[PDB]
Amino acid sequence: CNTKYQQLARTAVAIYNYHEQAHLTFVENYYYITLAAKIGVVESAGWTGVEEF
Amino acid sequence: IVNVPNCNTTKYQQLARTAVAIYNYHEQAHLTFVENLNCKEQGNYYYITLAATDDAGKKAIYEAKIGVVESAGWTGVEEFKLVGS
Amino acid sequence: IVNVPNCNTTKYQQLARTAVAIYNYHEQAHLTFVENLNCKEQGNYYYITLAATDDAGKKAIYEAKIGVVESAGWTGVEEFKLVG
Amino acid sequence: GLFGAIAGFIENGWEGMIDGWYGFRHQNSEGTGQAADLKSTQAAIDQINGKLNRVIEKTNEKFHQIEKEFSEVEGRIQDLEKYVEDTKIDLWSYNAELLVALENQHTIDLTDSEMNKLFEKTGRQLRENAEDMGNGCFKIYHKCDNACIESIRNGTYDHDVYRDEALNNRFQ
Amino acid sequence: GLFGAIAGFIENGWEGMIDGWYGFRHQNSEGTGQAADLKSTQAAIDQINGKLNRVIEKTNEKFHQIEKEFSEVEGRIQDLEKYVEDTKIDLWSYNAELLVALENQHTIDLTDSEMNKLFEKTGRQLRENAEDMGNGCFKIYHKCDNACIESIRNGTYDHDVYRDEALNNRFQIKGV
Amino acid sequence: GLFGAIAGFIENGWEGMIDGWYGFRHQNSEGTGQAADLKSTQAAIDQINGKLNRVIEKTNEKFHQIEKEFSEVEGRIQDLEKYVEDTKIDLWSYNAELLVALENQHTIDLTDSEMNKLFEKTGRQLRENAEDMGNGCFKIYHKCDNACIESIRNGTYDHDVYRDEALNNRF
Amino acid sequence: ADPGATLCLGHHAVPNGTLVKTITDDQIEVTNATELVQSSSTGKICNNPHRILDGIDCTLIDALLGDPHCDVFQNETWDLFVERSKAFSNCYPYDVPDYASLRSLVASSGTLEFITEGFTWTGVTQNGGSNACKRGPGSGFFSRLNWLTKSGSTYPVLNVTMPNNDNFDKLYIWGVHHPSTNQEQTSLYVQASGRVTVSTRRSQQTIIPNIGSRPWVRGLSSRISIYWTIVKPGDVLVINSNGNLIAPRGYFKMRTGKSSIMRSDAPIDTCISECITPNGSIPNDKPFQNVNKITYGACPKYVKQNTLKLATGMRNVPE
Amino acid sequence: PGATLCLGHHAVPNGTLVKTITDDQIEVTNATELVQSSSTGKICNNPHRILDGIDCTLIDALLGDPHCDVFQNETWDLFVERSKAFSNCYPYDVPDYASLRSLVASSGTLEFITEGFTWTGVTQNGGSNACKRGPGSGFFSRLNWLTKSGSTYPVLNVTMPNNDNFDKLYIWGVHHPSTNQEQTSLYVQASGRVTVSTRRSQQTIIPNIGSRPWVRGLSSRISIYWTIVKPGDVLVINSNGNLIAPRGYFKMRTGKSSIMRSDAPIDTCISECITPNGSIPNDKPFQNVNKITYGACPKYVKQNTLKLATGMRNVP
Amino acid sequence: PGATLCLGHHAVPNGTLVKTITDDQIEVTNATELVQSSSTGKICNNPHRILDGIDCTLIDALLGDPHCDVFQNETWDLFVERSKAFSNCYPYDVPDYASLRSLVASSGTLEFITEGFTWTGVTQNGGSNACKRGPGSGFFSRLNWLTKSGSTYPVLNVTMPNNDNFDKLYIWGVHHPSTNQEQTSLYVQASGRVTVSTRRSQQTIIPNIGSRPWVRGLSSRISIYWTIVKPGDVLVINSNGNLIAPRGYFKMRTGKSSIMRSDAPIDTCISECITPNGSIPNDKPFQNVNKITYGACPKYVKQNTLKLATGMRNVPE
Ligand SMILES: *[C@@H]1O[C@H](CO)[C@@H](O[C@@H]2O[C@H](CO)[C@@H](O[C@@H]3O[C@H](CO)[C@@H](O)[C@H](O)[C@@H]3O)[C@H](O)[C@H]2NC(C)=O)[C@H](O)[C@H]1NC(C)=O
Ligand SMILES: *[C@@H]1O[C@H](CO)[C@@H](O[C@@H]2O[C@H](CO)[C@@H](O)[C@H](O)[C@H]2NC(C)=O)[C@H](O)[C@H]1NC(C)=O
Ligand SMILES: *[C@@H]1O[C@H](CO)[C@@H](O[C@@H]2O[C@H](CO)[C@@H](O)[C@H](O)[C@H]2NC(C)=O)[C@H](O)[C@H]1NC(C)=O
Ligand SMILES: *[C@@H]1O[C@H](CO)[C@@H](O[C@@H]2O[C@H](CO)[C@@H](O)[C@H](O)[C@H]2NC(C)=O)[C@H](O)[C@H]1NC(C)=O
Ligand SMILES: *[C@@H]1O[C@H](CO)[C@@H](O[C@@H]2O[C@H](CO)[C@@H](O)[C@H](O)[C@H]2NC(C)=O)[C@H](O)[C@H]1NC(C)=O
Ligand SMILES: *[C@@H]1O[C@H](CO)[C@@H](O[C@@H]2O[C@H](CO)[C@@H](O)[C@H](O)[C@H]2NC(C)=O)[C@H](O)[C@H]1NC(C)=O
Ligand SMILES: *[C@@H]1O[C@H](CO)[C@@H](O)[C@H](O)[C@H]1NC(C)=O
Ligand SMILES: *[C@@H]1O[C@H](CO)[C@@H](O)[C@H](O)[C@H]1NC(C)=O
Ligand SMILES: *[C@@H]1O[C@H](CO)[C@@H](O)[C@H](O)[C@H]1NC(C)=O
Ligand SMILES: *[C@@H]1O[C@H](CO)[C@@H](O)[C@H](O)[C@H]1NC(C)=O
Ligand SMILES: *[C@@H]1O[C@H](CO)[C@@H](O)[C@H](O)[C@H]1NC(C)=O
Ligand SMILES: *[C@@H]1O[C@H](CO)[C@@H](O)[C@H](O)[C@H]1NC(C)=O
Repeated sequence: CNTKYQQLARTAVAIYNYHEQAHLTFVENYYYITLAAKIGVVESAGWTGVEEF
Repeated sequence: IVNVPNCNTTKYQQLARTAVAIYNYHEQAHLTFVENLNCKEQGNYYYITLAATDDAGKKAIYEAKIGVVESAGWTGVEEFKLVGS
Repeated sequence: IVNVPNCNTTKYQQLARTAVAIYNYHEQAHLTFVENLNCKEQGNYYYITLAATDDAGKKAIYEAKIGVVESAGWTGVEEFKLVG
Repeated sequence: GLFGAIAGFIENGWEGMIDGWYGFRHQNSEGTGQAADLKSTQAAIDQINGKLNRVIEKTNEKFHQIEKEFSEVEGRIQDLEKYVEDTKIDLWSYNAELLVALENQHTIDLTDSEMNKLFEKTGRQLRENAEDMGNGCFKIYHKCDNACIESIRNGTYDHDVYRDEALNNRFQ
Repeated sequence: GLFGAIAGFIENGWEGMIDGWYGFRHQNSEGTGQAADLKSTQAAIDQINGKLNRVIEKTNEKFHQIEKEFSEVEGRIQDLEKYVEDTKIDLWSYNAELLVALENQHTIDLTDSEMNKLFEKTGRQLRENAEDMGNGCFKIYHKCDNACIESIRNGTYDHDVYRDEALNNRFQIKGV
Repeated sequence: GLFGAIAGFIENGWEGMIDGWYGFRHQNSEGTGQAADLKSTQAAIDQINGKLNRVIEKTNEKFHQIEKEFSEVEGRIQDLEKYVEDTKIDLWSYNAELLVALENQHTIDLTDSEMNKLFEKTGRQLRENAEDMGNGCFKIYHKCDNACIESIRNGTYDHDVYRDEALNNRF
Repeated sequence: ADPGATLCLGHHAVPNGTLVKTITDDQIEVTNATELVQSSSTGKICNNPHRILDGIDCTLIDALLGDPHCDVFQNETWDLFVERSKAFSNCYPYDVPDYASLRSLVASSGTLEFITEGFTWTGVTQNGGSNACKRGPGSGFFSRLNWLTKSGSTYPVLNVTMPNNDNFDKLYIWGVHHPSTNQEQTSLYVQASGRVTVSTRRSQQTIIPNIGSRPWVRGLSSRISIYWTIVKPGDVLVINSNGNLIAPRGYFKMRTGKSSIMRSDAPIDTCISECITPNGSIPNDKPFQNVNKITYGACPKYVKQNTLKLATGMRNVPE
Repeated sequence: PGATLCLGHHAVPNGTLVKTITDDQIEVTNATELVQSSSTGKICNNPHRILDGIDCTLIDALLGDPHCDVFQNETWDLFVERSKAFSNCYPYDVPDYASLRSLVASSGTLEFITEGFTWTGVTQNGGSNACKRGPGSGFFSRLNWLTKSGSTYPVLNVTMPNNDNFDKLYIWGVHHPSTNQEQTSLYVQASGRVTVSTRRSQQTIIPNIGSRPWVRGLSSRISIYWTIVKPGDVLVINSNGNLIAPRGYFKMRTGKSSIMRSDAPIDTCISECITPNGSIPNDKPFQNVNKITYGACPKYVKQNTLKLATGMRNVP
Repeated sequence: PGATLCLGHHAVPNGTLVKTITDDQIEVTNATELVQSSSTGKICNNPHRILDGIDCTLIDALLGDPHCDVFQNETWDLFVERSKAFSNCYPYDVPDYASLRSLVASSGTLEFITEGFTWTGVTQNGGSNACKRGPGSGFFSRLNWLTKSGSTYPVLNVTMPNNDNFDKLYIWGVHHPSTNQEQTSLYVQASGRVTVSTRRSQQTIIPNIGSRPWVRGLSSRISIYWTIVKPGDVLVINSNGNLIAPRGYFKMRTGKSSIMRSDAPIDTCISECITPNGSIPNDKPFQNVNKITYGACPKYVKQNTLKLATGMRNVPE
């Protein structure tokens, strides 16, 4: 469960560092990931977004 | 409790003058506004009863239905009917 | 009201000949129209039973469904099925 | 012209000279005569032919272009299509007008020059044996029969042969 | 110039000659004088007037055209509209520059030629009665009063009248 | 040329004259010689340099223009863009062709003119002391040493000094 | 013996020569020259012999539509329409897709001659006005447009036809209203989504209104989009709409000719001049001019040089 | 007792006036005309291949209007359009008509290659009595009118890749019904849609429903569009109603071809230059006949005459 | 006896042929070539600021294709587009591509100013594996992919005033999904709409749902549009779905910048005239290298040679 899954989490942390201007660092239709320091996919559209963090 | 509008206000007098002008334009008439008799606001519509004379000096009473839609800046005369003399 | 129609009127033969030509075009066949056997109007559609021969002179019987939408100027062959 | 010979100190042309553009008329003891000069005629003809061939040289071949007539009012793009073609036509019309005006001015001047060159060349042959009368003619101060006139026209006239005779007539 | 007269073997012009473009100055038994030549002046004036009238001939009248100033950025169509007008202006600017350069070169040469033509015509009148001094002047080797100078300027000078007198003066050499 | 000197009554040019465009060759009692004429050479050089500097004057600076090559078919607007550029190129190609043709005709004529002017100027110096042989040379009818030739080439030759000697030899 | 005589040939000269350009010389002195480039202007536009129409506060499009403060331009004609930079709109906020083309074709037509036609608008309320477009102290609208809205509680499918039986072209100007809210849309036109289709035998245009907020212009977030249709002789105008139509009241007569439009702030004066520029009128005796690349009439050709002197005399060689 | 030798030049009794820098008119002995100002009034059919459209515009021959069938697979250097031409098929229009007419004219061919499109779930080969081919109904030969089959009109989604080494020109259309009843009768869906795309471009057209003027008995219309598919690219057509489908592609060429409007008759002669007034010789460098030309032509100028002096000044 | 004085003129053994009004070829002593007909094949890097696109088109650097990140806030006098350029982000098209390319090229800068847009009710910063930035998903750096937040996509109504003294260029987009469920999954509503407007203009785009060719995994597309906001005006964005929102504006300038297509390498030299074939000298007034040029350049002509005579007629013996 710490694979794919690691890229999804760091993608969420990087988008957070952009939106909130913070500087976190990753430690370890929807994906619900609990991480230490809510992701949607629509494969026909090629969309990936972090609805909640 | 009931709030009754003043039919001799600037807003209502202008609504009646506009109503007379639209009638004159549409019917190629020449009525002249004299005074408002009764007036009523309900939703997007004003209901005005006014007196108007023609070029012969004869006064008559007309009923106007005027719509106002603020977000469009629209004012339209939907009805202008002679009621009597 | 019983009506016995003439299925070989000019209108009906042209509707059938057009149907045979569309079929030949779409299926790369070469049927030749002979005569209409039965004909019926229902709504936007003509239902025609016709005889057609091939290049060997083999006659067969076909059922055609032809649509007409006059307001669009449209005429279409929706069905052309061999019966025997 | 710039050189003053044709329509200048030579009063007019010779309609009777039909075998050349420039030539000689003479009067001597044997009578009068006329002969065209070949070199000066050919030099003027070569320059005009070279100029003419340069102008009428086929150099324009176009195929698919823009439309130039229109049956409907369209506005902006049609305005530009018309303006582009109108601009082109005016620039080429100017080129064509200027070209013929320059070429014709030069053709008149070069043919005037060829007449003046032939005149200067003839007077240099005669040296002190003749005088320029100011109208394109030389007065020759010695006996000069037909063979002598021909020697001037074909460029073999030896002035020293007649110099003593000519100087005597000229100055006494 | 191409002919070597004006700004050539004629050293400079005459500011005092105000009634013509070309003319004569003389010195004879009756004094000195000055006279303009009409034919040569008119020939130069007619050629320049003809050239000038062709250049200033009103030949351009246009009405509705294309826009040439723009208040908003539009891209492709405006790029072409500006490029079309810039191309036109540069070609007409070139035409105007070349025209005046050719015309002016030719005007200087034709006025030089007219001076040279008048000089050559005068020397042909004088024949053996005069010599070319090399500066635009003729030394005339006989008595030549005002009427005689007038006959040169109006083209009636008969050289045979003075030839004997002139040849005698010309060929005086030293005797030993 | 229009004046008949170069490629005219002067039969050919002098490859041996390498220090000027026009000049004199002489033969007298002391031998032969050659000298270039400075004024006439400089007049031809100044006119050609002035004509040349006007022609090569850098006067064209353009930046953002229209596109002129296209990778897809578009029709109307592209037809016009190509027509505009093709029309421009043909008009400038015509301007360039006419310009060099007019300039070259004039360059040949002005250099011909300078040769004829120098010849006429020299004959006016000699006055009645010399005769035109018709081939660009003057026959001088008096003794004319090196100083005498030099006085012709620098324009101080006084014809009256030799006139009596020259008139006698001529006649 | 006698001294003889001396006869000298010469030419004139002046103390005030002029420098000119030639093929070989950048500057050489001749006795006289004339200027070939017109480079000055009085700064005023002459009102003869061309008919000048001063737009003052009005653009051509606003006088065409019938903006109330442009009423004075009704049925006007011109050879040159002059648009001032102080012009302003004071009616319903609008836009014209291909504004430049409409301004061009009307300017080239040279007239605002309007002919009212008897359109029949069955089932709708006509003559809608606005406090953003006052004519007099009260609400108003473009004089040449007709704001149609619901009558009672319905807005029917309008299907009107106007054939062209004349021998000239007709220009129809019409519009589509873009409301700001869905309530505004249904209050005026009942239907939740309008449609305007204007067609002839040779062309058709269909516009779907857009509902949404635009920036406020004179108190309003809604818009009117202006379109146009030309009907040739023998063709027919068909207007089809179930909402949001800003209807024409007639057609503008179409002409071909020499008319145009120009942007200028130069005042207009009582004088005669064939040539007009935004800087003002200029004489046309010289073949070239440096005043402005925008010109109208019999004008010198625009060039980049501010001076080009043509020699009119011989070389000037002072004593 | 001596001799006289006079130098002279010739003259003619029939001089010609020409223009110079200084003179508006001056007489020389000879001149030649530089402006071609006349024409035989006929278009020579050599050496250019002339294709006479007669009753057919280029677009109508492209689409396949029945009376334009004779132009199938035709080629040309110059297509000549007559003013008497007329359409006699389904009433249509072409947005950017001028561009499509231009690019086909410049291509110089109508070479059509039928492709095996599969239209699953729809009725093909719709025709019209407003477009008769023979005594019966018909349609544009290069277009395919698709309508409902049974009671459904599915989402059409076909693909055609371009594996050849040339460009393909696809002509297709959208049907605009006059009524909502007409729309649902033909295509079931209340609102159609046509999306045509490549890897490099996409077009989506929404049909328009409404009453238009009658043209040949019909108030409905077809709108024509076009798509070019480059080698290595692929055509995808997606629609849930109102698609007028292509039957194939037109082969595209580059070259010297063009189109011209003219009513001049065509004749068996030789002429390199063509104008709407007819062919003109091209020996002169300028011409005053028409600003519209094709081939090796003199340049158009405003002057109707420009005489070039070919002789000296004439002084009789 | 006497003396002989001969006038003459020089000549050379090696003449040059030139054209005149009357002669097609005539020999003079000297001539100079007027048509520049050769190049070094290389584009000099002085004095014009050259910017090599390498793998990136100007539009790809504008939008912010990840492999074009190096061009952020770049400026140029001449942008050079290589024929090897490619896109490697979300598949897109630009209606009026040539105009956007032209106006950005003429502006000569990509200076981007992030502005504080507020997008309440939607989730931001959507990415794609067709547009990788590093290992993970990404998007155009200058565009903001907005999708539904929770279970709704509200109506977006944002404003941005232009209180500066320069023009602002806004680049935005519209997403075209390939299926109806793809449309509803991202934006809830069945049909989206983007309306971007100023006081001068309005642009409304309706998305187009349908299948396109497979490009980098995707059948969907994004259409790119632009809006300029003049000083004192205001931008208004209105959308109920499918909005690819901008993150700010590009500062607009006027000047001498442009763009050119060329595969010629950049070299360390000085030359004012640039052609796709390389830099060329400008000492001659005409050139025959390419009709496409930039800078102080000779004018293009069809002739590959035009000899201007610089000496008299050459008459050897
Ligand atoms: C979408 O957002 C825009 C911009 O925020 C909204 O437009 C703004 O609406 C307000 C009030 O509706 C306007 O305020 C008014 O301004 C005038 C003139 O300054 C003032 O006299 C009034 O008292 C009032 O304060 C504001 O000007 C206007 N701005 C723009 C750029 O349009 C719009 O209302 C929003 N959409 C919806 C549906 O709410
Ligand atoms: C022109 O040439 C003459 C002839 O050579 C020059 O006269 C001689 O000048 C030199 C000076 O270098 C003296 O030594 C000679 O005695 C002079 N000879 C005679 C006969 O005068 C004259 O100086 C030259 N003038 C100019 C201006 O160059
Ligand atoms: C008048 O001019 C024409 C042409 O300018 C002369 O005719 C040309 O003569 C040359 C001689 O080599 C031929 O090559 C051309 O083909 C001729 N052209 C034509 C149209 O005939 C003509 O000889 C001159 N003289 C007369 C009396 O016409
Ligand atoms: C809308 O108006 C048009 C008028 O143009 C109507 O078209 C006419 O229809 C009748 C029969 O319905 C024909 O006989 C006429 O020839 C048509 N006129 C033209 C000019 O084509 C149309 O029917 C109307 N539609 C509706 C729904 O009312
Ligand atoms: C060639 O044809 C064109 C048009 O087909 C002619 O130009 C027309 O001439 C008539 C009468 O002079 C005018 O009424 C038209 O306005 C002209 N049309 C255009 C577009 O200019 C032209 O005169 C013909 N020329 C020849 C030599 O036949
Ligand atoms: C519509 O048709 C296209 C082309 O036939 C389909 O696109 C293909 O989709 C598959 C996977 O779905 C890919 O592996 C292919 O590479 C695609 N080919 C092309 C040319 O794009 C598309 O899937 C179809 N759409 C629907 C909804 O069926
Ligand atoms: C020149 O003419 C003379 C006179 O008849 C003749 O004797 C001689 O042979 C001619 N020579 C040439 C070269 O023509
Ligand atoms: C020329 O001048 C002389 C002397 O003044 C005079 O007698 C004669 O009449 C004049 N002739 C003409 C034609 O002027
Ligand atoms: C010189 O030319 C000017 C034109 O610029 C003219 O006004 C003047 O009269 C002319 N003078 C002479 C003496 O020709
Ligand atoms: C004319 O007006 C333009 C634009 O205002 C200006 O640039 C130009 O200098 C003006 N020229 C003259 C001669 O007034
Ligand atoms: C001749 O031409 C060459 C090349 O154009 C040039 O370098 C030289 O200066 C010219 N003059 C001479 C005398 O060689
Ligand atoms: C310049 O490049 C073009 C192609 O872009 C080519 O056709 C032309 O011949 C080239 N010229 C030179 C001088 O290399």
